Amino acid sequence: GMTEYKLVVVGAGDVGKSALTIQLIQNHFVDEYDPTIEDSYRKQVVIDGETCLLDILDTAGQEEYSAMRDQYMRTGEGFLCVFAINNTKSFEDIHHYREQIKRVKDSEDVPMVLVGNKCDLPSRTVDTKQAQDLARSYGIPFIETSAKTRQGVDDAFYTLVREIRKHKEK
Ligand SMILES: Nc1nc2c(ncn2[C@@H]2O[C@H](COP(=O)(O)OP(=O)(O)NP(=O)(O)O)[C@@H](O)[C@H]2O)c(=O)[nH]1
Ligand SMILES: [Mg+2]
Ligand SMILES: [Mg+2]
Ligand SMILES: [Mg+2]
Ligand SMILES: [Mg+2]
Repeated sequence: GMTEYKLVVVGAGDVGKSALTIQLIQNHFVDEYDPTIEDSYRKQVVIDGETCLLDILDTAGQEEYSAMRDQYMRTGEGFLCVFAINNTKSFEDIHHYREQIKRVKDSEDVPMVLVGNKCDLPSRTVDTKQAQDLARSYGIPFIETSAKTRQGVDDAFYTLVREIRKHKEK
């Protein structure tokens, strides 16, 4: 009888989709190869005093899996749209992910958070102002994260749940 939220993590290869999810679930970062390409996780959390169960779908982002993207997305209630701040192509891809989500959910109003990951790095190619303005143009929150240091990780997922809760009031 507990409220469940279905989250889907999307973004280009190597942006840190899995690392962010593993930090949320296991509270660690380990840079090691893992051959799985489709993983569902369940985590019970308390957000604003309300307990819920997150079902988090984390799939590999390489283009060779692109035919499955819409089918994974179609299961989601909310989307963590991740790019890496040192990967300009991953930021350019965000527009196409947003368009695909809108198409799959048949709506211009879909719970979504833009995540700029790898903020621990000493260099970056994507300016924070550019990402903030993009998020504003979509009407979604923007959060900078590091799966390595854990900065912003809880805030990214919890903000997404808050976005779903607000959407369900409509
Ligand atoms: N410095 C730093 N490295 C990170 C961060 N997040 C992930 N990485 C590293 O970047 C690489 C890709 O991370 P991974 O979580 O596998 O990314 P993914 O988005 O799930 N890739 P795929 O689409 O192939 O499943 C790994 O070497 C990982 O350790 C971060 O916040 N900071
Ligand atoms: Mg990979
Ligand atoms: Mg992954
Ligand atoms: Mg640093
Ligand atoms: Mg909005």
